[PDB]
Order: sequence, then structure tokens, then C-alpha cells
Amino acid sequence: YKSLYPFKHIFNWLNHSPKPSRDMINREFARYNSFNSVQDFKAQIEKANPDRFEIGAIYNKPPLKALEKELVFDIDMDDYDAFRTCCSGAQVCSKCWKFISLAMKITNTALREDFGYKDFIWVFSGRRGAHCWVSDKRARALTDVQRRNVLDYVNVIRDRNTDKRLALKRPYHPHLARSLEQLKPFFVSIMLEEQNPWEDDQHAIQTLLPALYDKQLIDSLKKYSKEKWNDIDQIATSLFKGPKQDSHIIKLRECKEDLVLMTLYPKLDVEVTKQTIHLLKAPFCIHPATGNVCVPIDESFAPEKAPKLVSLTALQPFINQFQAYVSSLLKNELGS
Amino acid sequence: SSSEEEKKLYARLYESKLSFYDLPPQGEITLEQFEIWAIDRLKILLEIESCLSRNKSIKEIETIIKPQFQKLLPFNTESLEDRKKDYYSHFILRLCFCRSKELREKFVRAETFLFKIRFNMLTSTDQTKFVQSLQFISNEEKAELSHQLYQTVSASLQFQLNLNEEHQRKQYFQQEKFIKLPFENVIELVGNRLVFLKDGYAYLQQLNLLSNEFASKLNQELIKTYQYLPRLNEDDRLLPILNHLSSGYTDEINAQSVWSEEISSNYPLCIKNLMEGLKKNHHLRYYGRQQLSLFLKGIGLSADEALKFWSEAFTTMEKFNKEYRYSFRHNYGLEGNRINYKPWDCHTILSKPRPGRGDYHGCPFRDWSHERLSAELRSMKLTQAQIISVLDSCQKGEYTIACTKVFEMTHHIAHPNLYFERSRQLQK
Ligand code: SF4
Repeated sequence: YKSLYPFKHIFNWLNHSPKPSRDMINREFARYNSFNSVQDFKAQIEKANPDRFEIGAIYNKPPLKALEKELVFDIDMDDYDAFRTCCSGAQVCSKCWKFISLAMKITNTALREDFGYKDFIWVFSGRRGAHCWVSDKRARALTDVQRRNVLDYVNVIRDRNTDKRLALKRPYHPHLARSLEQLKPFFVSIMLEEQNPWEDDQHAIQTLLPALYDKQLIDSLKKYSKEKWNDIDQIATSLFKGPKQDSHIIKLRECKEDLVLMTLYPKLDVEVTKQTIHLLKAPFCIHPATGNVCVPIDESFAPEKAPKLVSLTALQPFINQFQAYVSSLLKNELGS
Repeated sequence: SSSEEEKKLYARLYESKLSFYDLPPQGEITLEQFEIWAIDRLKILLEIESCLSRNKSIKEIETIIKPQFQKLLPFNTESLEDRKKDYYSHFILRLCFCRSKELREKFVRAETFLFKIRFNMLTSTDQTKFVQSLQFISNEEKAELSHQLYQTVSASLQFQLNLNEEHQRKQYFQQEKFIKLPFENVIELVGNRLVFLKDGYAYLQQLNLLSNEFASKLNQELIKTYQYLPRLNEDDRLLPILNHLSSGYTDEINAQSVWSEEISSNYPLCIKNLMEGLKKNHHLRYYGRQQLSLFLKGIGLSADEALKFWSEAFTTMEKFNKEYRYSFRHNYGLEGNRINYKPWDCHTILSKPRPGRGDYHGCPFRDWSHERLSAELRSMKLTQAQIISVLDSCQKGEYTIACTKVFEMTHHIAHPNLYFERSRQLQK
């Protein structure tokens, strides 16, 4: 806190102006703390010496009604746990990092081609997650109901139980079609080969069988990841004969698409998003259990890339990334 | 305005069979058509709310309000009398319900239901004709965004236009237009993925947007109408009308409970005095028995618990089964012609012959003295000026305003049951 945390960049980011404003005077720091300038920000953070401090909403009064807070998304690997073999428990690597990469890709695609948002960045959670911060004017003052609307648009996976067929609405909503035509080519190379969670027969019966509709086909496959994936289609064509092949083949396609979604679709955090008042760990905070820096995430970032606890330190590239983002945010604020 | 100017005005304003009813009217109406038109529109509203309260579905609501349309309020018939009828009746209703927030809420909901039914009733051409006269996306933006809008709207077309066939959906989707609006106005449709969105713009399920826009504008106009009420309140020809039309829309409670303070804390004076008499004398006379019985039915006492309580208050069973059981069961409509007799109101209760010695029925703001009324009000922790106000209301023959007075000071009502209802609602 004395040397490495770039207070000026964070202050200029969350102030929404080169000059200190009520967007910074009346925002909560975790509870119910606020600073008036960079200097008092530094003094209070140094004096308190917290493990991590969380960003609150902008209020009418110095922390009480919430006025604005940037739209946020938190994602954690826990909802993807039943589908990897590279890491166990709370370990991370670039093999399981592909999950967060794909999820961030899907969410960014939605937020840009869909919601008109432009100033959004991703913040690493410290151990295994990524935090989204959308700082456009519309999202910052977004109401609770409309925040619920945007979340419920983004999180198709509402049932986090891996032992059930999703039975998604058909045909896909256009965002669903876009997400699938994005994620489908990656699904093979990741889940069928690199993770290969269905090679184990017990994990297979626990995960790959409940996603299917037909009990007879389920039992035939049971008695009988890429190999099993092909065998599903083979035994499906074997068991379903007659004029009714077409519906069964189509629904098998749809079930496979649902399972590909269930495996690689964004599984966000549903509570950090809902209410504008809610709190989230500020960027560049330190994880007390691992010691990493919650660095901003770019496309090629991997967990091993995050530096462990200044312009010539490894922190500097992330500092300049944040500098560019904050400058773009301020120019867009002037434009609005 | 001369009849030609009003003719042209209603031609312009009712070019489409449907309008959001934006501007104030222009003309004069004789009071008889005022009443006829208000009553027709109010009755249709009452029937629609009766249909919704029982959770009837859309098509049956259409079918059941069809004959009341055919009889009371003609629609899609070009008679200018029909048009001015509907318009004047609606704006009179806006005068009527604008007085209280519960009534405003119910009126906005119900008139938007009318909007809904009328809309689904109309033809496709005239539907879009109303929609035209909030930007329609260009045909080029339609063709460029063809696949996405088709994907989005196909399910809604299936479920709403019985377009099971895909070819019919393509044919109507070709005919369909699309509107562009930021998603903050259609977030409800966004949540269910009923409308496509693109770069912060929602392509609209357009009927729900039209209806909720109408509803919000209606609520604002109605608040404004209440704001300007005192500038019409000099119209001595309409205040009876508006009061009549406003009133035109008008176990936990168990045998042991009705003696508990949690239950009798909400009572009006009449029911309190009736409880006092029933506790004291262990018997009432016919009028008090009927008033109290129908009141306790109205608040929601079960028939068996009613028998329980009434039998308990008389501290023989033989005479009960001989004389009172049949009368009590007749009261609940559980005898004879099967008429569940609706509770007496303050009006009907006052219409009863005046109480005497041994009687406790009536409106105590009438049947008591200012001495007893004032002592009871002091027991209710009322101030002095409050007592003068209540007694001033009483002296003018105005018992009901004194009742609602004492209500507002111990917490227009001319019904003890709605007195209890509002009192309980304040705690809920
Ligand atoms: S005015 Fe009516 S409701 Fe009020 S106490 Fe008298 S009878 Fe009961």
C-alpha cells in the first residue's frame, strides 16, 4: 500500500472526472468508508492496512441512497468443477483457464454487440476468477430491476446441477445461437481431449448420461471422451429406426448443444450483479491466501502471469493497461 | 364548438378506432347520457375485473365481454355517437377513480386490460394503423437483421398467433414491422428474451410495450386530474355523480378470536357497541343480531365457528336448536333460496328502524348522544378539536363522515366491513 498500489489510476477511474467529484466523495469503501482525494485515499488505506478493500456504489451522501455503481460480473471456476481433470480443488492452470477465457469472450460479445457498452474490462479475482467492470454511464446508474434483467439475459445456466437435462427453449434465441457457434469448435479440443472428464466410467454415468433424453439409449450406452461422444450418435442411429428417426436425431443434436453450453457457457456470480449497493474486491488488491495481484485481464493472460507481491516491476504493464482504459473512460465520459 | 368542428375533431382523434385518450374533451353533454355512458363503461370494467379475479383466460374474457360490447358500449361501429360515448365515458372515469391510490391503481390496470382486449379484438390493418399514428426500423434494417429477429419472434408467434406452421410464421414475419428503443424501456421483455437486442437497442411483444406505455400515461393523467379536482368541485352537478361512481366499485378470525383485542381493535363504533351488548345482555334483538351476523360473515367467519360463537354468547341448547340455528343458517344463505345475503352497509343499517331500549343496532353517530359519543372518543385518545370536528360532522346528519373521521384519527367509508378492511390493511 505504501509503494505498489497505483492509487492515482484507481482514483481517476472511479472519480469519473480529472477533478474529484461526488462520484468519489460519496462512494462506499469496505463498511461505509469514503475518501475525498488521492492523498486521503492513500493515507487511510496505509493506516488501515486491509487485506483487501471493496468498491461500493456512488451515493447521494458521503457514506443513504445508492445513485450509481458500475455494472459488474464475477465468475468462479467452482461452477465448472465437474468438468475438468487438469486441476483439483482450488488449483488453476492454463488448461482450466480456457473456461474463463471462453466465458469472458461470450460475455464481452454480448455486452458489445448487444448492450451498447464499450468501457468494460476484466479484473482477475486473485485466485481463480475474473471480475467485470462496465463503467459506461448507462450501466453505472442501472436500476435494480434492469440489473436483474441484464443478469437474467446473460446467465442461461440457471440450474447448476450437472445431473439433469437442461431442456432449453427451442429454437435458440439469437444470442444463444451466437454463443454456441462461438463455443462449439473449442468444445472438442478442450473437453473431449485436454480435460477428458468422461473417460472415467463413473464420471461418465454421472455427467454425460443424464444430459440425454432417451432412457433406452442411456441404458444401451451404459451397457456398451471423443469415443463416447461418437458412440452416443452411433447407438442413437442404431436404436431409433423408422420414420421417427428425424425428431430423435434433431433432439439429440439439441441435447448435445445443451451439454456443450452447460460445460462451456458463462456461469457468473448471481449476487454480485443484482443490487447496485453490493460490494466487490477493488482491482489491484492482494489475495491474502495466495499473494497474487488482481491484475486486469487481457486476452492472453494466464494465472501464472499474475505477479506475486514500480515502473520496472512486473506490475507496470498492467498499470499502463489500466491507464489506457481510464483515459478512454474519461474521454467517453466527456463525450456523454 | 359547432357540430362541424366537433365532428372534424373526433374524426381526427378517432381516425383509428383506438387512441391513448391524450387530450381533454371538447363539447357539452346532457347529464342523462353522462350517467348512461359512465354506467356502461363502469359495468364493463366491473365484469372484466370479475373475470380476472377468478383467473379466467384471455379468449374467454374476450367471449364474455363480447356481448356487453354488443349491448352497452358499441365498438368498431362507425356511429359518431358511439365514439363520443366511449371518449366522454372514459374521461368521466378519469374524474371518478383519481381520488385514491388504490382506486387509481385498479383503474389504470383495468383500462389497460380494456386496451388489451380491444387491441387483440381489432384487425391487423387497423392494429398497425393505430400503431402508426417509438421508431419503426427501416426495411433495410429489417432485412439486414432478418435471421435474428426471426429467431427471436418465432416462439412468440407460435404461442400467440397459433402459427404452428413455419411457413405462416415466415409469411407474417415478412409482413411484421419492428420498433427500435433502448432496452431500459422493454427490460421486462428482455428478461424473458422475447425481443432481440443489439448495441443497446431493443427490437420489439410490441403489444405489451404499447399497453404499459398507455398505462403509465394514464396514471400520470389521473394524478393530474386529482390535482385539478378542486377546480371542478364547484360543479354541484357532478360531486354526487363522482361519489356514486367511486362507491360503485366497492381460522385467524375465529369464534374465540372476535373477543380478542387483536381482532376488535379494527372495529367501528357500531360493531363495538353490538359486541358490548352481546357480552352484557347475553342476547340481542333481531336487528342487532342481523347486523352483527352479516358483518361477521363479511369479515370472514366460518359457518361452524359462527354457530360456535353465537351459541357460546348465550350463557338452553334446546331453545337454540328450536329457534336460532335455522335463522343463523338462513343468514349465511345456507337455507331457503340459497341467497348468501351480502352484508348490510351503513346506508342499509341506517335504513333500519331506529333502536330503542334493548336495541344496539344502527349507526351510533346517530343513535347515541353527543355526551356518550364524546366520552367514547375521549376513551379513544382523541384531542378536543377532533371531538368538535366529529360532533360537527354528526350534527349535520352526516354520520358516515364522522365514522371515517374517527377512523383517520384512531389510525369515504359507509361500510363497516371496508372500515375493518382498511384498518387491517394499515397493519399489513
Ligand atoms: S357510520 Fe356506518 S360504519 Fe360507521 S359506525 Fe355508523 S353504521 Fe358503522
